[PDB]
Amino acid sequence: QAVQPVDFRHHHFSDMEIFLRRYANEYPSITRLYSVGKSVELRELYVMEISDNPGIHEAGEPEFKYIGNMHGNEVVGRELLLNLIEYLCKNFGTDPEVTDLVQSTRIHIMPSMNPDGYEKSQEGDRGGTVGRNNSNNYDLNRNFPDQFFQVTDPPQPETLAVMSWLKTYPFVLSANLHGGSLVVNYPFDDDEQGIAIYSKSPDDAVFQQLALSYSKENKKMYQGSPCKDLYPTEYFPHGITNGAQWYNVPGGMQDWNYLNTNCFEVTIELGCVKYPKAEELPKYWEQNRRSLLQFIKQVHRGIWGFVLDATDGRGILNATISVADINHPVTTYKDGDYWRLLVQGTYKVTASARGYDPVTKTVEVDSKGGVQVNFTLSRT
Amino acid sequence: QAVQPVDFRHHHFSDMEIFLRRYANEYPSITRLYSVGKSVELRELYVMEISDNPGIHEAGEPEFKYIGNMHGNEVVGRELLLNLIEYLCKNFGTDPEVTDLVQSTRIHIMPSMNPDGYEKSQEGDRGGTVGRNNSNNYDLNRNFPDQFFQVTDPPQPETLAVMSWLKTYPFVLSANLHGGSLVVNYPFDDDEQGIAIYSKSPDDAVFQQLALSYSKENKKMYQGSPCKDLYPTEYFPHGITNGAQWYNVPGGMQDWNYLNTNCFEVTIELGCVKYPKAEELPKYWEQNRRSLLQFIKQVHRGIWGFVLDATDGRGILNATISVADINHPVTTYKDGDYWRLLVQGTYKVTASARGYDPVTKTVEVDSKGGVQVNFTLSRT
Amino acid sequence: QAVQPVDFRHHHFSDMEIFLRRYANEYPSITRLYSVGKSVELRELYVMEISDNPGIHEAGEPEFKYIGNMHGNEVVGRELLLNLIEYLCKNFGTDPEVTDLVQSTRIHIMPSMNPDGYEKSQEGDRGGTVGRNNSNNYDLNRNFPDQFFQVTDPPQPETLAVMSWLKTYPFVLSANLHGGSLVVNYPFDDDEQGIAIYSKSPDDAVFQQLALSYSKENKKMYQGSPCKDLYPTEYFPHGITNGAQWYNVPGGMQDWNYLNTNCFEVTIELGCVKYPKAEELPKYWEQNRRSLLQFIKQVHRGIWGFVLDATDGRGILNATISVADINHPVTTYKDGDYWRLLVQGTYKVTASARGYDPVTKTVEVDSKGGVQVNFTLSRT
Ligand SMILES: *[C@@H]1O[C@H](CO)[C@@H](O[C@@H]2O[C@H](CO)[C@@H](O[C@@H]3O[C@H](CO)[C@@H](O)[C@H](O)[C@@H]3O)[C@H](O)[C@H]2NC(C)=O)[C@H](O)[C@H]1NC(C)=O
Ligand SMILES: *[C@@H]1O[C@H](CO)[C@@H](O[C@@H]2O[C@H](CO)[C@@H](O[C@@H]3O[C@H](CO)[C@@H](O)[C@H](O)[C@@H]3O)[C@H](O)[C@H]2NC(C)=O)[C@H](O)[C@H]1NC(C)=O
Ligand SMILES: *[C@@H]1O[C@H](CO)[C@@H](O[C@@H]2O[C@H](CO)[C@@H](O[C@@H]3O[C@H](CO)[C@@H](O)[C@H](O)[C@@H]3O)[C@H](O)[C@H]2NC(C)=O)[C@H](O)[C@H]1NC(C)=O
Ligand SMILES: *[C@H]1O[C@H](CO)[C@@H](O[C@@H]2O[C@H](CO)[C@@H](O[C@H]3O[C@H](CO)[C@@H](O)[C@H](O)[C@@H]3O)[C@H](O)[C@H]2NC(C)=O)[C@H](O)[C@H]1NC(C)=O
Ligand SMILES: *[C@H]1O[C@H](CO)[C@@H](O[C@@H]2O[C@H](CO)[C@@H](O[C@H]3O[C@H](CO)[C@@H](O)[C@H](O)[C@@H]3O)[C@H](O)[C@H]2NC(C)=O)[C@H](O)[C@H]1NC(C)=O
Ligand SMILES: *[C@H]1O[C@H](CO)[C@@H](O[C@@H]2O[C@H](CO)[C@@H](O[C@H]3O[C@H](CO)[C@@H](O)[C@H](O)[C@@H]3O)[C@H](O)[C@H]2NC(C)=O)[C@H](O)[C@H]1NC(C)=O
Ligand SMILES: *[C@@H]1O[C@H](CO)[C@@H](O[C@@H]2O[C@H](CO)[C@@H](O)[C@H](O)[C@H]2NC(C)=O)[C@H](O)[C@H]1NC(C)=O
Ligand SMILES: *[C@@H]1O[C@H](CO)[C@@H](O[C@@H]2O[C@H](CO)[C@@H](O)[C@H](O)[C@H]2NC(C)=O)[C@H](O)[C@H]1NC(C)=O
Ligand SMILES: *[C@@H]1O[C@H](CO)[C@@H](O[C@@H]2O[C@H](CO)[C@@H](O)[C@H](O)[C@H]2NC(C)=O)[C@H](O)[C@H]1NC(C)=O
Ligand SMILES: [Zn+2]
Ligand SMILES: [Zn+2]
Ligand SMILES: [Zn+2]
Repeated sequence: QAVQPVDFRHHHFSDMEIFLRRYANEYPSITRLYSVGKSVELRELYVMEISDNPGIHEAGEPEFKYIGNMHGNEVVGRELLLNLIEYLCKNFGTDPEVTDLVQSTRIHIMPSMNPDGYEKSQEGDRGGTVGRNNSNNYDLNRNFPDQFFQVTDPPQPETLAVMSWLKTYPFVLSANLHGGSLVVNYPFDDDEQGIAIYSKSPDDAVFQQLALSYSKENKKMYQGSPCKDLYPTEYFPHGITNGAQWYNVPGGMQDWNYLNTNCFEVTIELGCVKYPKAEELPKYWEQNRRSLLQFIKQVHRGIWGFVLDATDGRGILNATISVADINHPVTTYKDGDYWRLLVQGTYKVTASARGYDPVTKTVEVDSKGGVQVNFTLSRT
Repeated sequence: QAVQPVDFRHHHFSDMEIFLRRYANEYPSITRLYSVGKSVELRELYVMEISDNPGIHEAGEPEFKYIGNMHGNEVVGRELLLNLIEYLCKNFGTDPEVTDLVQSTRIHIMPSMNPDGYEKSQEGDRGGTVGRNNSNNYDLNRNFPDQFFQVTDPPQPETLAVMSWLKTYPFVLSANLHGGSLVVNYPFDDDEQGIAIYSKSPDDAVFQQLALSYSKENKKMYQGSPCKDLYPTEYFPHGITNGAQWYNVPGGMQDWNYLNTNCFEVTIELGCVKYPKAEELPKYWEQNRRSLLQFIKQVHRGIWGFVLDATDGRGILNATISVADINHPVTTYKDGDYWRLLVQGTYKVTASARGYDPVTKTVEVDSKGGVQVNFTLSRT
Repeated sequence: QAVQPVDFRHHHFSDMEIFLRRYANEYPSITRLYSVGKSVELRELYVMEISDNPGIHEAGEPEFKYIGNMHGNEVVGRELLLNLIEYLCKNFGTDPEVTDLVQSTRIHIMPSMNPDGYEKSQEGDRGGTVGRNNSNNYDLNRNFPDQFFQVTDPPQPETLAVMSWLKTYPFVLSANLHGGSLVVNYPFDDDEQGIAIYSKSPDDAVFQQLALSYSKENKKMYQGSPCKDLYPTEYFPHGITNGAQWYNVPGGMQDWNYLNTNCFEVTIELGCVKYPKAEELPKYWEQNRRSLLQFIKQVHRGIWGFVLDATDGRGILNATISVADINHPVTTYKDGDYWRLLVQGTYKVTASARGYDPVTKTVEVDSKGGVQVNFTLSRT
């Protein structure tokens, strides 16, 4: 019933700009196209906001983001996100699922974090590196401040642009896309020793759930074998892998998110062939569409609510939501709204807050959707 | 009574940008300035929307567009459209005619489709070609997919940008401007044989009416003699000419419009001197002002209405409006609104529609304005 | 109580763009970021509008503007204005003063009028000139049409961009920032003889008041000695100086404002060290914060009101407000609103107007705020 995309082709900057603007103009009521800075070579770092209320963060509405093409020659991501912009804009109103999604979530899509790199890439490139780095030749996914290793590559404009952006909005869930393998990689990406060993995050459980939500839907990925004849040593049970255990990555964007914002991000490898021929494109969409969809929905699971100031009766800003035995607290936005991803199980959440008295409620998250929980705090 | 323009000078990109932004800022309630892509040399392809409801297509409100400077060295167009942006913004509210126009129509003006070309042009150039082509040196008016000849020049960014744009909005009437002659040229621009012979379009009659509406108002053009001492072989009865009969043009933007959208476009040659000296500029405006005005009004003539779904009671999207013996159907927008240009005479319109049962009403279009006609269709 | 800035560092274009966009996005309800053109090297000439009604000029709401970094290597301004954008956005709502300001005034901030120049500058530069001029090497502050000397340097894009901008909005008060000295310089900047002599403007009194409002608050400036060991010949009583008397400046932007718009502009020299090391930055903010604040408030002092057409009962556009014995009339905006800066004293204002009969009321401006005065004019 829902309308599938049709524009299945590699989109160079010029056309991606065109494509993007066409949708920004054709559905002005659902979209908001903006830039977040400029690549070294001055190419806009475009993002397509898709909400039934473009431009504004409404209270209790979770903010989600997808990022693709961080590595210039890893193209599948870029195209899939365009396919998505289309699919979403086209089915909004007509299709129940899409309409529901665009209404309940504020989706932000950036098809290419490294557009300069893309332009220097070669179609057909399977495992190469030409165009991977940015214009100054640094790995944008080694360019972020790492928690263990101390990054040395100078901060690149695409990096800075994006860091700022991650601070600008209350991003809850996110996924940045790649190519070179088929698996959804989760935190941590590295370890104190800098070796390929499992490096567990406080939120290990949730992450496994998140990664699986996507991999479960991409059939060949779920199988665990990315490409038996190329990289025959790779085997990922159910298509997900802790980053560090696969191989140590210091300076990545994935862990930065987690460690410096409330956002929880996963790295998705869409296939061993980095830059496949344009003909394969539609197949990549058919294989990831349900995945991309199912993944976004996860932004709703867990717990959410507001931290209301008992005397005003209104939201407190930057209150802290702490959970049972998970050492990764979460903060609240301007309307005191908060979102905390968790797995089915019973927890003990505590709303902390400067100048207020902490409250602790026992909450019960189950298999399905998210539970709403409000914390009213008195002063001192 | 109405206020005439004053900024009579050649505007290079920098200043055209400035000029444009000044009006976008001074009259934010009537204007919306946007880009549609970037020239090869990264210059924005600006468009100025002028509606009393900038940014939105309201149902039953016809969408109109003027495009100029496709050929870099053909400057008169560029300037006239700027003069127009001014004239419109300045008289809105004060002047009855302008106010009426901006309210009833959603006008889109693009002063330069080929800004790179412009910059390489020489003032005073009368028949030359320096700056005509785009930055990669292709004739943007030979760059479109032709119905007879099969175009070979690679698609240029300015072309692609514009094609996309023609798809983005429900353009009803349009006119792209030129220099090198004095006549309004209409479809078709070429023929199966690729020779200078009359090549009739299904809408030949309407086109002649449209072309005349403009030429009738430009005195010297209406006379039929563009410039007796330069190109003395040219004689256009009443200042209009079928394109192909004047000379075969394959790949033009004019015919593309017609054949791929609902938009009906005419090519207007504003004078034999492509790049006249800035001093002549005001005279060109005085001679075309009434023309530019009268032409836009044509967007209202003929027939228009909605294709309402009988069970919902609301507009059907992409229904087809077919006319008596004219083989060039028209589609409806998102609110099921449609606009069909026709000449005074009696027709038999049929609203076709997938999943619905066709209706056929006999309509009567007369000398003056347009007739409103709604088609309510039942399902199956 | 109010929140101070934290981002204390030199911001190159890339980061300034990022910084700016972050605030445009984080506080969309209070801000509106736009460009006014592009530097020679195509860098946007950004401006941050900060009003509780971004994008619209509401009637009777005074329009204010701050401009910095006209001279590439004079950096303090650029940074302070960024600090300000922050400070304002961050305290709006929380802080009473800021909230009041953003509500009553439409503030426009341009951190860098000469971004190309900036990029070619050297941190630590104290009195040098590298990066002062624009990309084509002209002094943007000698590039404006002068009232005495006749400017020869070709008009630069940054100049043109800004001139247009000064025409686009009803700017009432303004201040462009500099480095190389510590004093607030006021009109006129030059004289018929082109020498360093006092060149008095019709509004001399008001200007002295305006300049002092700022200098009084910057302690070391108020002292009158900019930097005793560098430029030991400089002594400015109370930190303000008539421009021309300090030294003849023909072609400046400061006097242009006055002479071609209603805007009254002052030139502020923030310190002898043009490009100090990033470490000093916070100190510069601590020393100018109250100044920048107090200065903006001056936009409210004097007299203001509307020129209502007696028969319509609505505002007349471009009426003239003439004062007692001050030869510098003022015009009204679209809602017939006007703002006239004056000093405590008694005046005799006359509302002139084409097609109407002049009225003259005796008004009394005092020490504190501004007085509202409306002029209803009959026709003829
Ligand atoms: C893409 O950019 C990345 C940087 O973000 C480049 O990776 C860097 O490559 C250099 C060159 O080998 C590495 O430095 C070398 O390290 C060895 C081992 O310690 C040392 O012996 C050498 O003297 C030199 O310092 C650097 O570690 C590495 N950085 C990262 C984060 O991997 C990469 O080369 C670029 N890719 C291409 C194709 O140019
Ligand atoms: C501006 O760009 C247009 C292309 O859009 C250029 O026109 C093209 O010019 C070439 C050169 O003559 C033509 O190709 C030649 O055709 C002849 C005749 O068949 C053939 O014998 C030659 O071997 C060659 O292929 C081409 O047909 C023509 N295309 C069009 C659409 O007219 C034009 O040259 C450019 N103008 C300038 C001043 O550079
Ligand atoms: C920055 O740009 C300004 C122009 O806006 C440059 O100032 C100009 O410098 C030239 C060179 O000396 C001056 O012209 C000379 O004037 C003398 C004296 O009359 C004459 O004898 C020479 O033949 C020559 O014409 C010009 O007056 C001056 N303009 C202004 C407004 O000061 C300046 O040089 C540039 N700065 C740097 C570091 O390049
Ligand atoms: C916990 O705190 C939340 C913060 O307000 C609160 O949200 C508020 O919920 C109420 C009731 O659902 C909404 O009521 C508004 O809309 C209804 C109509 O739908 C009107 O009848 C009301 O007068 C009112 O306008 C609020 O819109 C919503 N937010 C605010 C700011 O009021 C949660 O509902 C609270 N409860 C729980 C269990 O979490
Ligand atoms: C054919 O179908 C058109 C599609 O609706 C229809 O347009 C609608 O016309 C009605 C009546 O003119 C308008 O009525 C609205 O505004 C009036 C006040 O001006 C109110 O009293 C009504 O309650 C209503 O809100 C509609 O705005 C207009 N469009 C829609 C969506 O209703 C044509 O009028 C129809 N008739 C013909 C002869 O073509
Ligand atoms: C001189 O002329 C000014 C131009 O109108 C005038 O401004 C108008 O002032 C009135 C009264 O303060 C305002 O009244 C509006 O708002 C109140 C509620 O706050 C309503 O009760 C009224 O019905 C009305 O909607 C106007 O908003 C304001 N502007 C306009 C266009 O009406 C000055 O007040 C006049 N008087 C003086 C002494 O200058
Ligand atoms: C939000 O909350 C934090 C703490 O709840 C506020 O104070 C510090 O913020 C930093 C942010 O990096 C934390 O690392 C510290 O733990 C917090 N406490 C102290 C003593 O510094 C912070 O000011 C608030 N704002 C932001 C943006 O975090
Ligand atoms: C709108 O209508 C057309 C036909 O009414 C829909 O289907 C085809 O659209 C193409 C468009 O190029 C036409 O050439 C065909 O004649 C139509 N029929 C068939 C069997 O293909 C079309 O899907 C609708 N949407 C658009 C954008 O045209
Ligand atoms: C606004 O008012 C002026 C005069 O009140 C109008 O007419 C002339 O405007 C110029 C503007 O440069 C003044 O120098 C003249 O003194 C005015 N009078 C004459 C006889 O020219 C002007 O048209 C109006 N509009 C603007 C933009 O100024
Ligand atoms: Zn990768
Ligand atoms: Zn032409
Ligand atoms: Zn200076």
